[PDB]
Amino acid sequence: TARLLSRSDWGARLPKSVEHFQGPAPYVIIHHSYMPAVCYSTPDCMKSMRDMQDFHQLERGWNDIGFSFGIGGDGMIYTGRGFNVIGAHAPKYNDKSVGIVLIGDWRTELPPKQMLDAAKNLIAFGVFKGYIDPAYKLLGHRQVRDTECPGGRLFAEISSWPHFTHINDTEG
Ligand code: NA
Ligand SMILES: [Zn+2]
Repeated sequence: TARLLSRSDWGARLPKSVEHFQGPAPYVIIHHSYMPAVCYSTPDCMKSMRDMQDFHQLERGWNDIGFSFGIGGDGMIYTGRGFNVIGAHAPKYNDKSVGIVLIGDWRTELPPKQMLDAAKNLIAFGVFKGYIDPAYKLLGHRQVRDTECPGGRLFAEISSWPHFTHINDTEG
């Protein structure tokens, strides 16, 4: 069922400015939104994308929604900054990652399968198109900053995905 929806599809405001990075992204960073909560209908998930964009641009002074892509509980994928655009989601990785937010609070609940499938399909499509390195490393936000994101339950889930790794597997 899953589709990639454009920025115009969810009624996004324009970015203030767009900065690019070059070549395939060597990292994929997974997030949860926490608030907004899980969205089951496409109207609610489009509103949730606008709510995050509004928080980021109009409360935090950012150029755009900080994420590359969002995933709704409708099983749809929502274009954020998109591929090869510098994000504002993961310090030290914003110019070398795809930042994917699974809308909701995933501290204790597992996202519904359609969200997990959509995230994996987005990554697979990014590798197919050459936007994501075929040897990408998969991380949760909590591995690169002092945060709970993407929630303990979703963290345990992504720990079972292909390409998951720990930064401290390499010494030095
Ligand atoms: Na920004
Ligand atoms: Zn995060």
